[PDB]
Amino acid sequence: AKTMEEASKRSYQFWDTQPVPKLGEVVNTHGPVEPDKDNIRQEPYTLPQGFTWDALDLGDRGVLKELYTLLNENYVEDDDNMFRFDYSPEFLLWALRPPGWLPQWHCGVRVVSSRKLVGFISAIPANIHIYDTEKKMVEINFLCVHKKLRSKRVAPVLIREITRRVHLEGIFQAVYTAGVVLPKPVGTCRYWHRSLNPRKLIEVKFSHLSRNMTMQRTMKLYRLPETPKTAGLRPMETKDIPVVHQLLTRYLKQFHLTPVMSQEEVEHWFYPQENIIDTFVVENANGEVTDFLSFYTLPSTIMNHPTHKSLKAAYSFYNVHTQTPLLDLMSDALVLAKMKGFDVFNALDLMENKTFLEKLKFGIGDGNLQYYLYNWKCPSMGAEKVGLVLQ
Amino acid sequence: ANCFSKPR
Ligand SMILES: CC(C)(COP(=O)(O)OP(=O)(O)OC[C@H]1O[C@@H](n2cnc3c(N)ncnc32)[C@H](O)[C@@H]1OP(=O)(O)O)[C@@H](O)C(=O)NCCC(=O)NCCS
Ligand SMILES: *C(=O)CCCCCCCCCCCCC
Repeated sequence: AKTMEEASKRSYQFWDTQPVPKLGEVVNTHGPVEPDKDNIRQEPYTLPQGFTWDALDLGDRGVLKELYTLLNENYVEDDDNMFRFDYSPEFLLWALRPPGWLPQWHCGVRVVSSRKLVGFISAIPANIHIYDTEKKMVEINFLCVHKKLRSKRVAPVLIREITRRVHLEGIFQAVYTAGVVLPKPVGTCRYWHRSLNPRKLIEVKFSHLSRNMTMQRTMKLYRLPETPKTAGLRPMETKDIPVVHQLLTRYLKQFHLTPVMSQEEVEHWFYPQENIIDTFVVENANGEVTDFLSFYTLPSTIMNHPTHKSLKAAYSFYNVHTQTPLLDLMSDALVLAKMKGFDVFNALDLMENKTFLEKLKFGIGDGNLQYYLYNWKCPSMGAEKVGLVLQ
Repeated sequence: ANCFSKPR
């Protein structure tokens, strides 16, 4: 189920038992669905015979390599099974060890005999602002079951067990995303794509020539300047951590679902790391930082192709403008991505992105990213009010 | 999970 009213056909045997609003129901209230638990299941849920829980120590390079391999071979693919996410091992450290990360929230499943990693789910702590409430939550990501273990209800036990391990730490709400419709999205956002190397994109069938266009026409149309234009643009540095935190916090106040980041969290999520996260700040003639752009690195494997093996994609992160126009800022984001060797630059239609997507020659995608809250009943919102980007 | 999209 990837669209809304084909989700209406479905019954949800697992999600009907969970504290989430029903797919069809109108929500006019704001708050938890069930009470905070004052007694929590002490024992892990039972796994089918021959498998065992195992908290992964990602500080161990071999176990981290095992996690890379699990996701590299079994994680999300497109709607035609032509591309698959290729999260790098050091990207995984970035996404999975932010301030406050806990080792029991890196929840793997192993075969008892071979010790092979065949399942995974993760939680990281996050303070979330939703309408007029700030709640400490977790973000759930990287739910993955090995292809040879699918359709055996391993994913529901993974969800229940990470729920249990989060409950034990006193947290009773969570936020997550998924490309499918479930009960019940608090918001729906659409991916958009800006070709950077249109010939590679067309060759590997990521893109297609538009109506009555040719490869030569397309390459010209998508050409970009070779250097950015915005005055004072430079990579973010340690000295920028306070102003970037200040800039982000105040800009996010206009949306209805946002992170509430500490300054330590701002450092983690934005301080540039090569091939993971790029952040560029605008420092004006006064020495003041007034804007910043950021995008993270998420390549994908190209399946079944003899010469092209990988597609290097950039994902728009958080972009704050207070004196540079957002159109100009994102234009330079495209140029920096091109320079850094990306083949495509992706962005969702959330926050104010719809004001530059069409004008910068983004093409609308076939994928929706649905946003979800666990144990929090509230009215849904349009994508322009979503102010939260996950990995 | 994040989701993989491509131009429609
Ligand atoms: C997603 C994945 C973990 C499902 O594994 P599975 O154990 O074979 O699925 P099962 O048949 O056992 O049961 C699926 C249950 O978990 C739910 N579920 C499926 N995908 C989910 C997701 N990304 N997030 C949260 N819940 C999900 C399903 O809605 C279903 O519950 P339901 O009865 O209400 O429909 C597995 O297919 C996988 O690793 N896919 C590639 C990675 C990925 O996450 N892709 C996105 C899927 S939306
Ligand atoms: C992408 O991989 C997202 C997968 C989300 C799975 C469902 C998570 C539901 C929330 C569980 C934690 C609840 C904590 C109180």
